[PDB]
Amino acid sequence: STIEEQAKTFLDKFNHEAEDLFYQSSLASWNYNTNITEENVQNMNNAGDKWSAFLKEQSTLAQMYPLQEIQNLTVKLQLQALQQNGSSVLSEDKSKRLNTILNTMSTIYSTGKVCNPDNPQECLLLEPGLNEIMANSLDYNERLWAWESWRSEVGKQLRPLYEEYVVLKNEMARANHYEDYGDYWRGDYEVNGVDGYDYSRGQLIEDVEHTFEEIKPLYEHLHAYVRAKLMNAYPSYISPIGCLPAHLLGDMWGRFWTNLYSLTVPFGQKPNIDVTDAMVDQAWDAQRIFKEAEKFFVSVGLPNMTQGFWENSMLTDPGNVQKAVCHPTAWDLGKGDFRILMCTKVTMDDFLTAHHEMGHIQYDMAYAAQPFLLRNGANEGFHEAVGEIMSLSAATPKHLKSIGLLSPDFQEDNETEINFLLKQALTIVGTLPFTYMLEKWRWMVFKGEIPKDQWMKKWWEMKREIVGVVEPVPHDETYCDPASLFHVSNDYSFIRYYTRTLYQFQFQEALCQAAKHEGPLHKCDISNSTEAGQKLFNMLRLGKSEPWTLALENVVGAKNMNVRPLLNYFEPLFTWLKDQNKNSFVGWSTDWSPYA
Amino acid sequence: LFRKSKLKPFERDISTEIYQAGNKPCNGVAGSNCYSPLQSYGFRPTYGV
Ligand SMILES: *[C@@H]1O[C@H](CO)[C@@H](O[C@@H]2O[C@H](CO)[C@@H](O[C@@H]3O[C@H](CO[C@H]4O[C@H](CO)[C@@H](O)[C@H](O)[C@@H]4O)[C@@H](O)[C@H](O[C@H]4O[C@H](CO)[C@@H](O)[C@H](O)[C@@H]4O)[C@@H]3O)[C@H](O)[C@H]2NC(C)=O)[C@H](O)[C@H]1NC(C)=O
Ligand SMILES: *[C@@H]1O[C@H](CO)[C@@H](O[C@@H]2O[C@H](CO)[C@@H](O[C@@H]3O[C@H](CO)[C@@H](O)[C@H](O)[C@@H]3O)[C@H](O)[C@H]2NC(C)=O)[C@H](O)[C@H]1NC(C)=O
Ligand SMILES: *[C@@H]1O[C@H](CO)[C@@H](O[C@@H]2O[C@H](CO)[C@@H](O)[C@H](O)[C@H]2NC(C)=O)[C@H](O)[C@H]1NC(C)=O
Ligand SMILES: *[C@@H]1O[C@H](CO)[C@@H](O)[C@H](O)[C@H]1NC(C)=O
Ligand SMILES: *[C@@H]1O[C@H](CO)[C@@H](O)[C@H](O)[C@H]1NC(C)=O
Ligand SMILES: *[C@@H]1O[C@H](CO)[C@@H](O)[C@H](O)[C@H]1NC(C)=O
Repeated sequence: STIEEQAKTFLDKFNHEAEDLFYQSSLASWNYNTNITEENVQNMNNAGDKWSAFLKEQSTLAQMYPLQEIQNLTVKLQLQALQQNGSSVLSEDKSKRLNTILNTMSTIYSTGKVCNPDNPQECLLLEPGLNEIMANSLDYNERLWAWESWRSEVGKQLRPLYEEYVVLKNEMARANHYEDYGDYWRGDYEVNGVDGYDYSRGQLIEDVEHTFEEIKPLYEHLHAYVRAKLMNAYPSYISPIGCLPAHLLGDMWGRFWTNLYSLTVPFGQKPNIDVTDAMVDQAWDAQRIFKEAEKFFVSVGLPNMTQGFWENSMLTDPGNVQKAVCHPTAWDLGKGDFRILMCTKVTMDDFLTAHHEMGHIQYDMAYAAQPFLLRNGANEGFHEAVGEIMSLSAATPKHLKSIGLLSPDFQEDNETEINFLLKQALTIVGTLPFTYMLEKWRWMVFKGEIPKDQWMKKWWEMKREIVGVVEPVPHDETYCDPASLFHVSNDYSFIRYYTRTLYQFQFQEALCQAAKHEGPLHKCDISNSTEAGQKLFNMLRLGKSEPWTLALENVVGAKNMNVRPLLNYFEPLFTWLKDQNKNSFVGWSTDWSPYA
Repeated sequence: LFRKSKLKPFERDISTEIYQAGNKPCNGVAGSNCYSPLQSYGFRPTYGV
């Protein structure tokens, strides 16, 4: 008959076979993550091999249907995904070499270890000891030496691999019709074929930089305040006008500033909002916390969980011989099977994490009716944003009072809100300049504007420029500092975190406004209102069928990301920071260098 | 899964032939635009309702 009819039949055969093969592979991954044994490793490999091999022939056979004969705008999307998700253009030797490089990068990152100076006696790993030292230790020498030692022993070995790695990825990208790997990553947000909603790959660079221009005043005031508090801790080392040393940010790479809350507390005399003791007094266990989390979801109108989740999901550490990865995850095995894997303790963080992980589960069931190739979020940022807005309303004092963990006698004043706002700012606002810079630097090197001999000169130049952080020890081209990061060494796109942060605050304002909320935005509860849940559920059930530009307009009435909701949320903190920066100069100086 | 036409009420069909979808003849073999019409279910105790 016609191309559309012939293509429609092919998808029907692929749709049924994919679900069965995907289910077996996912179950193998779940089996090993809970029962760490060598045979389950093999089961993961055997299941993974068949799933990977199956996606190869299907993509190859899908190339016989030209895309210009389809005008349904839905079969085209399904066919497009297959032709790019498993198709290989590199040669056999290059394919093997590229996989070997990636496998080497992942293994060396896990096996990379540094240890005490001038002593080969005892050595440790990054997660157990290095993270704790960077998070808590206040010794200048210990922090500075550990920062330098790990980078030297990890970046230098990974430097030659990265140079070979960028070569093959550009060759694969140039073999395709994309300009380069940088354009390859930016193609996720592209929307084509719809009038009034089209998006271009090159437009993303303009919008990302444009949004960062409006957030500059907020970040510098926080930087000025943080620098002032650091003076009371380390007087001699830090200059009032220079950049902060890179080894005094509370962690290994300075991604988050949450570790500095104790040092930079605005008002330490005021009590902190803590319910860990209250939960212990009321004798809360793993099941009660999750039942409470589930109840919050029902009150907005969303359906609550099935019997399969409760029977299958493990919510406590098995211990003994049974060892499992304790990192929280939201598992979607498909075919009506949903499970959550996380080790849970009686803390507020696990109480908040329970809401965070349940949000991803609810999103999964909304688009369960969509075809197999459309069971995903609109872009890489929407799925993360949904799981974060629910934690925003789960930490409000009003929600805690309603549950009963927080005493009704608790009062709110100047300092309870300001302290809470500064805690959130150190985590969200701090990472944004770091997030925007790292994705930017990877773009030029993939573009080829920055030569290899000037990777580090350009790297640290922007660190003193945008982030306003100066390295404590100079580094030549031998090191590979970006490769020391997990995402860079493992080839993961990093722009998804910049877009996610903007998206979550747009969603919260839309839901709070719909729920007829009044007052400050940071005190908002959406538990009782059923109108907010209905509006949110409309976007979730869409899946990948509609363009993300249209989906956003159905929620916030806009076709593009905006930063104004984020500033309004932090507006009360902005005015106070201006008051505290009356006598402190705003802005860092790029000329200063800690090492003379 | 595939059939040339619909079914009249209270009818059965056990014919198992390659459902031709392309213009060229299937010639009794599977492959490009030549799919088997019968597809099997999959039942496991962990499947959702
Ligand atoms: C085309 O082919 C590619 C593979 O080449 C497939 O792409 C994958 O898609 C999945 C689904 O999103 C991606 O999975 C995501 O990986 C993230 C990376 O996290 C790593 O690090 C953490 C520790 O921090 C590990 O635990 C984890 O296992 C990874 O090693 C995860 O962070 C993501 O989880 C997020 O969502 C869950 C909720 O589900 C949250 O709970 C988490 O906190 C987190 O926010 C997610 O699991 C995968 O990375 C993609 N691969 C690549 C290479 O990018 C496509 O699916 C395929 N196209 C198809 C099939 O159509
Ligand atoms: C692009 O192709 C898809 C897939 O063929 C089309 O979706 C199809 O839409 C029609 C009606 O819009 C659906 O028909 C309905 O079927 C149900 C039973 O499933 C029946 O109860 C309804 O009364 C109605 O007849 C059809 O099922 C659906 N196909 C699939 C696979 O879900 C889509 O319409 C096409 N796009 C355009 C613009 O035509
Ligand atoms: C949503 O409604 C429920 C029930 O109508 C509220 O639950 C009550 O909350 C008050 C606090 O204002 C408690 O004193 C009651 O004991 C609660 N009863 C029950 C049965 O839960 C809930 O507080 C409302 N949501 C919000 C955010 O106030
Ligand atoms: C884990 O794997 C072992 C070895 O295959 C098996 O005997 C055991 O039943 C599995 N499950 C648990 C919970 O130990
Ligand atoms: C939520 O789950 C409970 C079981 O714990 C059930 O009684 C209730 O009907 C469910 N709510 C909806 C809307 O189905
Ligand atoms: C504290 O709140 C009072 C409200 O009575 C206000 O007058 C005062 O300016 C506030 N101070 C600060 C530092 O926010």
